[PDB]
Amino acid sequence: LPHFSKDDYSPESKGFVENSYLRGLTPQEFFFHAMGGREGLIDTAVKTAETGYIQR
Amino acid sequence: TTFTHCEIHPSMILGVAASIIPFPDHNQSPRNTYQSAMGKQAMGVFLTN
Amino acid sequence: DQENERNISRLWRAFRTVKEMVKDRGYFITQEEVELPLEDFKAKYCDSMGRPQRKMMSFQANPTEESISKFPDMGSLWVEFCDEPSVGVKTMKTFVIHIQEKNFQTGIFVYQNNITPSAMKLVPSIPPATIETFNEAALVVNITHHELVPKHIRLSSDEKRELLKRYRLKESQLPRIQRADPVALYLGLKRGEVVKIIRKSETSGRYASYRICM
Amino acid sequence: DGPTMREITETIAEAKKKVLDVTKEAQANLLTAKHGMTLRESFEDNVVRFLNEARD
Amino acid sequence: FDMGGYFIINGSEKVLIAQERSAGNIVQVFKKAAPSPISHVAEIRSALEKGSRFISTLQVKLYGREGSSARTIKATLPYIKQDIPIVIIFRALGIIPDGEILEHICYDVNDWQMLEMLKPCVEDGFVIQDRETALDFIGRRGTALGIKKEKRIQYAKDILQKEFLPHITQLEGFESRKAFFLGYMINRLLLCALDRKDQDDRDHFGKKRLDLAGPLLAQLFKTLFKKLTKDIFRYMQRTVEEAHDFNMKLAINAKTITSGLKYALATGNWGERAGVSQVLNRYTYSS
Amino acid sequence: LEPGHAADQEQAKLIRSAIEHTTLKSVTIASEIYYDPDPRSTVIPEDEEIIQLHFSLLSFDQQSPWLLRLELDRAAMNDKDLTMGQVGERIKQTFKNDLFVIWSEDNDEKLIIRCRVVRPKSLDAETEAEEDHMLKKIENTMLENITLRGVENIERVVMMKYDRKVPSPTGEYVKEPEWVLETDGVNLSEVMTVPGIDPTRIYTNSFIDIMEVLGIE
Amino acid sequence: TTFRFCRDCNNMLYPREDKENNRLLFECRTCSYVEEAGSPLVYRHELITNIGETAGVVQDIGSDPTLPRSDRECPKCHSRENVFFQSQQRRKDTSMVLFFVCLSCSHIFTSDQKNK
Amino acid sequence: SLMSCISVGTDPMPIITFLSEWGMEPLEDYVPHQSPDATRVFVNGVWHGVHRNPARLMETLRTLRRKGDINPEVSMIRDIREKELKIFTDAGRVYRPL
DNA sequence: CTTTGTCATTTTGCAGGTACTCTTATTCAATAT
RNA sequence: CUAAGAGUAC
DNA sequence: ATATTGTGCAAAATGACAAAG
Ligand SMILES: [Zn+2]
Ligand SMILES: [Zn+2]
Repeated sequence: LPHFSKDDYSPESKGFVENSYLRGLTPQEFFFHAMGGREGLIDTAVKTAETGYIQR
Repeated sequence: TTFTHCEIHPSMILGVAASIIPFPDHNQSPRNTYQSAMGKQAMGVFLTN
Repeated sequence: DQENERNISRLWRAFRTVKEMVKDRGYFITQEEVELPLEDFKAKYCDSMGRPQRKMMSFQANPTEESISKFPDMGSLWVEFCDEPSVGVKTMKTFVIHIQEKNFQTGIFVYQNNITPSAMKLVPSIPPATIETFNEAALVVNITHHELVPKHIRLSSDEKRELLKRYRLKESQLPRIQRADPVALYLGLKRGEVVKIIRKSETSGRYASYRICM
Repeated sequence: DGPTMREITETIAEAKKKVLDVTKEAQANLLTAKHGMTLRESFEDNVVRFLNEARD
Repeated sequence: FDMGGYFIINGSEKVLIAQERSAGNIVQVFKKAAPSPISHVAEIRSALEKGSRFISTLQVKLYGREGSSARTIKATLPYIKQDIPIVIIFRALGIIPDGEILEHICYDVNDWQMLEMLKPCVEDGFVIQDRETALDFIGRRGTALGIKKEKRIQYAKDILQKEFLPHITQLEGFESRKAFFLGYMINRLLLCALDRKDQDDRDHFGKKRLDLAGPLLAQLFKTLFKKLTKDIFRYMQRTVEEAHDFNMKLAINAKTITSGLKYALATGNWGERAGVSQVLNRYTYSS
Repeated sequence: LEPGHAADQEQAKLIRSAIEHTTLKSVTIASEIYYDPDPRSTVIPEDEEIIQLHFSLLSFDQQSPWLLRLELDRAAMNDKDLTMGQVGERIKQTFKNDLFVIWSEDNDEKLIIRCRVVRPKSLDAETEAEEDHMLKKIENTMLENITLRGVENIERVVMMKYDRKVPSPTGEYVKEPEWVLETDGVNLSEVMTVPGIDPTRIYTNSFIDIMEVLGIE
Repeated sequence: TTFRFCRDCNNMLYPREDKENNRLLFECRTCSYVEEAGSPLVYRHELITNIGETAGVVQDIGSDPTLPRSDRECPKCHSRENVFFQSQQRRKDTSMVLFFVCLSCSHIFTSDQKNK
Repeated sequence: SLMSCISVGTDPMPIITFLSEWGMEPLEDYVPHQSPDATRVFVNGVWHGVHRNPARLMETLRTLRRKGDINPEVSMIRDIREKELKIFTDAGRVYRPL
């Protein structure tokens, strides 16, 4: 993200969410979690199509 | 400490539908996506005329 | 000389696998010849200089009593090993005429690297004699000892007829096994012959299948 | 309760310290690559393992 | 509370969805798959806003895998049936000496790796040592196949002036600029092939553009008005050939523009893409 | 591995070296071509010792002045059981007498391989000009076309410690450890015959190879 | 490799064998310009390349606000402040060693240990 | 996003004139050997020339855009490592305020 | 001289299952009877 | 009626 | 005035082509 310096491999830089849902997420953690959820949804769609064809 | 800009507000990264969610940072992201999709199907008053 | 040592070791392993193959085919081979140690093989089939010799390595086998009772139509068998890396047409011709004049119905030719295609065309000789070619590199390891490979037993014509009668099957309704399958080549299967397969099954202890050579 | 939250924070901090130590070793090039993978792959594997066991 | 931003076509509220595309006039270098003989491809989707608005895709390709020895770079010029070697293009534009071409491509004397990777190209084009010769070589490859032997040069010139890198310029006397741009593209490709930079990310949002109502209606109306003016020219030619009188009212068919715009906005299909125009959602204000 | 040598870690290392495919590309740090007018004295000081051994131990009048020099890696020679003698012998075998090859000793600070193309006695008025190109081509193939050790299609081999169930002599089943080899790439026919391994228990993901090697069952 | 160009027609120069003196000689392929070879080396091929890791260093690299800062010792100024970044060679197997530029003297020093 | 906007595009001629006035060396008489450490200036993907003091040029361009002389939609990027300066004024670019 | 295996092209057929709503459009224009 | 397209539910 | 006509796998199949007798 443009909120981090270059070449930052620290856990918070590359998507570690140290806060719980009870505490709430910082904006960077919120975006990274959004990316993870997006990957999940995309995988769901692709998976259902492919598995339907394989099952047939 | 070498900043060149500052975010006006982080909550402005959300869109129109996601800006309705209360405490969106205390939710699992797919739930936010579901609510963003499902609020367009909410029943209200679309126009006063 | 490490190349020579590895070559002679591979040749010994190939010899052991060939003996096992011939014994499994139903011929009379004693278990002692099968388990011949490396030092004995080196003493016997290798010259003083250290180069193994193949001409005296070739041998003959004959059917056992049980095979004769079950298969009263198959006589003696000849196994030959070639010396030169590439087998010429003249050598194959000598082998086939030797097989024909000795009245061997089966002859296994074990070659080093390859066969000239002009020698392949004359491999099918006048029946009932059959010629089978094997590469030494493919015979270094006996595939049938793999735990994935179950037990293959060739059936007699009477057994095949009984099987087809009892299961009401036609020729095409049996599971197939290609006449190039490594186990089929190992057992010398021919088209129309059925092999009974005994398998370790995890639902019932033993399961018997059958495959017809196509 | 408060003591458990404090212990959780301490665990997260210790994991972040271990990640920082591994990062220092990698930056000093003192980290040796696990056989079958590159240096960066081994570093990423170690960091992910540490963070996962920290969350656990 | 109504915010506007939509059209009323036949009493229906129609909204134009912003169409995403890749930006033009940006050099993008991509690694190719192992089976293909080309390892890296540097391409630009050149376009000019104040012109015919036509898309010409130039590609610079590096033949040969990493282990291969004959690594020659070839460019794919428009209206040409073969991938011309880059040095032939450079000599055609007017840069004869090998040193000048290499200077146009590589900007550092110490970067001997790039020079080593670039030697095969000049060895390939060693057989041509003249601008006219290179122009003839390109013209021979010309797919038009309607040019005499002497005018091939001019044909090649035309292709290099009005089809090669249109976004730079359509005029003449800017051969140096186009040669510099080609050297820049080759430099980018070689940087990607020398593992000095990663292949360009196709998903980087700064490399994308959104065509809104403005540009969509712009290109639609450009096509439709070109149709109308072609009709005007055809009518004028017909009436002058037949000696009939000329009338503007019978010349212009306003139904052309009107019906074209109304059809494009009433149904999503944007032409003569789909779903470009959609019925505005009025279930809820946030919707 | 062979049941008697299942736990022998160094035997597993030996097998791993035996089957893993290795090429000069994974060993050579760099390659160069020099102009040495005589194949008796070198214009490079660093490798002078090499020649003043080999030529002293040792024909040379029909050798091209162009020399191909390969600089190898100490770490490459360490993580893989390779030595200068082995690689020199492999190059010599694969290129016959057409290429005179010398190499530095392993204990030397730098690993250097020097090669020269033997000139045929027939005169060549144009091949001399392209000799460099020819050497380049040779160097190219020497980088990838020859194999030092291992069998083809085996990109990388890793060693793992599995724990199987073995019936103990007293009667129970015990958790016996075992050294097992995982391999990227499949060359089942060539791997299965390698001595020291258990030919019976070899297994592969690619059931196509299993079918074409072992049988339909 | 340090290639050189002809000074007559600005074309490439290629190596050539000599018979009278048995020496390497660089020649032009179109105008026949001839000169001596500075070094016997005529071809270099880097399987493992070390250059390009510090590429892009400029006198104003410190003006970049995206680059991270550090207080590590400069072994020419003993100054604290400097900028740092990882290796620029984008090969997937490169090491994670860091490079540092002092904003006062512009000396590039690494965080490696075996090299030191 | 709530504060995201799409540029509508502007004529790049004034910016080209600014660049020419402020020291942008024309591409026609550019010889890389005599100017090795020169920043390449791009406008809408068209390499227009090189500059020898990119820091001052970026400073004055930022000042001009901040006072309204340059249209605010114009985007100006300076890649120090690649020694490049890109300016984009075309339409369709999505931007946000900061 | 003809194989012979071998790569590099060409085809070429496919791409989950139900279900709901709405919107537009059905060849344009010139000629001859 | 037919066709095409768009949006949507699980 | 109106009817009539000017897409990305990935397997299979196929063709071109340096080596072999
Ligand atoms: Zn010259
Ligand atoms: Zn300093």
